[PDB]
Amino acid sequence: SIHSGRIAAVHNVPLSVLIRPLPSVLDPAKVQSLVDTIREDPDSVPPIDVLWIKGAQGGDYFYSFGGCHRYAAYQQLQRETIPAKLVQSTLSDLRVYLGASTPDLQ
Amino acid sequence: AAVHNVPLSVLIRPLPSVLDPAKVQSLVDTIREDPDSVPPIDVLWIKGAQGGDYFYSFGGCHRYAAYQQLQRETIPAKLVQSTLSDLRVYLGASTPDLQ
Amino acid sequence: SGNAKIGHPAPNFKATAVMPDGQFKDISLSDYKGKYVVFFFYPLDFTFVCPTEIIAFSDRAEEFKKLNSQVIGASVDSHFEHLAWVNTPKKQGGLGPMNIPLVSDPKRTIAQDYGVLKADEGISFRGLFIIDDKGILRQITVNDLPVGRSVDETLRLVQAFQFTDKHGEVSPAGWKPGSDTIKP
Amino acid sequence: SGNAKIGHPAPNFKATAVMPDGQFKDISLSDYKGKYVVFFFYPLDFTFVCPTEIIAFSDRAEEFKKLNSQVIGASVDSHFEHLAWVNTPKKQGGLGPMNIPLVSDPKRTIAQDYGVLKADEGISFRGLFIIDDKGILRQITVNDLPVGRSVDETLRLVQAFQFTDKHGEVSPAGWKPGSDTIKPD
Repeated sequence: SIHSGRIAAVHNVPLSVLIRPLPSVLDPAKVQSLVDTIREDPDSVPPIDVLWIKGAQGGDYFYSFGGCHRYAAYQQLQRETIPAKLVQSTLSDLRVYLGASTPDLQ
Repeated sequence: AAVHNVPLSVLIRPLPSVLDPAKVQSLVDTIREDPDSVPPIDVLWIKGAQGGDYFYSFGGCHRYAAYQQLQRETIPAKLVQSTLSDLRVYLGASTPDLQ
Repeated sequence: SGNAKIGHPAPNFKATAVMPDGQFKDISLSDYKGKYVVFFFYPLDFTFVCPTEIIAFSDRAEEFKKLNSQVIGASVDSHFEHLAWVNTPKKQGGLGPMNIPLVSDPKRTIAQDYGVLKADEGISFRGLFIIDDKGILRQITVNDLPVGRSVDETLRLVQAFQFTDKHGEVSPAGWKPGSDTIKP
Repeated sequence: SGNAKIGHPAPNFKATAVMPDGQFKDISLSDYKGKYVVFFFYPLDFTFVCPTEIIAFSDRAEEFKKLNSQVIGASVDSHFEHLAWVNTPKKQGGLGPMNIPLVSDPKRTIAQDYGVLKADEGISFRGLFIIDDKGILRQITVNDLPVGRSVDETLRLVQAFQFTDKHGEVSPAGWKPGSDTIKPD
């Protein structure tokens, strides 16, 4: 990352582009509830945090680790974009969430 | 080895064992038909630090349930003398200071 | 795993823990002697992972309560970090009020004493230890960072060790073979 | 736990084992490089315990097969003992035909390598280790003798490491935030 864009811009980021590498474990009733809230009161749902990482060959890679239930709600609503904050990050920050499953990002 | 008619209530079954109920029901079935096609269980015979008589049961998991699901007072069993080290293999830190 | 040896006493420890109430309290694994303790590590306090794992042990503390058990969690982050994490509402990316103490291990020594510190990072793997009422280590589970632990499987283990624990208050059957014990 | 560390390669072993077909083979953990491995220890061969676990693992071997994982069982017994226990039918206590191989640890160095030896009685504790296709170690579970392991839990674990694995074959997203992309106010 040559740049930085601080300290709080919000973007409509495509679900088709989010890597969600961690096994979700979801309270379905909470998912079912968040769905009602996004449909009818979307501004009251705070945006998720998305890690933006540069690949060795300059590829853009976007990780989502949090807002598990928000994400699922959005998947239930079949939206193609979710409000996110983009947090620029390194590889070594991944290995903290990924351990030996940490890929070699091209 | 002599086969003994041991009372179900004498047997210590200290192992948490989840049983396939289908296995059990098949055994109850066969028992009432052909009890002598069902082989006897093995029962660990252990003497504690004193006179202490204890009889454990670890095998015949599905066979025990079959016999207790029926009314049965006794179950056919082979008796096996054993140490406390023998026991330690089964119970680890849950082995009792048997007396 | 580290010093922790199954069948042998659990590698004792004494650290400042954030209790369910909000307050600090220096405590030790001895203090729970007489209860089964489930003791579990987790990597960091302001994770970008939704903490659903810890929330799950906290949520279901009553299930553990009903089994004369005490769930304690732990990380390398400071006790002040813990506080702050409990005082950040779940939805804002936090813990919210917690039903289970949280140990802090900034010297990384309790992690080390359990064999669950990964040198590279200076943090704990998702390790979990089940200790009995007599203070003996009874089972060890360690997970690479990506995968979580089941509350259901922890309960299932706890109950199972209690099941066999609960035999061994047994005594001579007043029975003897035989005859008329011998079978035709 | 022995020289088994998470993030690090599995402690390799070579030992002689009984295979699903009966014949001895002489195998090593390395033959399995390229698959997940579920490697578990049991106390010993002719337990008066009806062998709930090994049988349950041998019984859902297919489910492991489609997760590209191999289940292997170990115990400090000779392979003669393993062979003997396999041919003993399940009605009179035995294992019966296995769908999974059975390693023999007579010198008991694998147990130590994996930090699961009961020094006193010289047997293994009920250990289970998950090693990935690259021979790395992902998870350690050890139980004191009286408490068995759950097949569903093992599956849930393998599926979760593989979930995380597979998600690391990803291609540059070809997308970037920009002023075009801001969610206003």
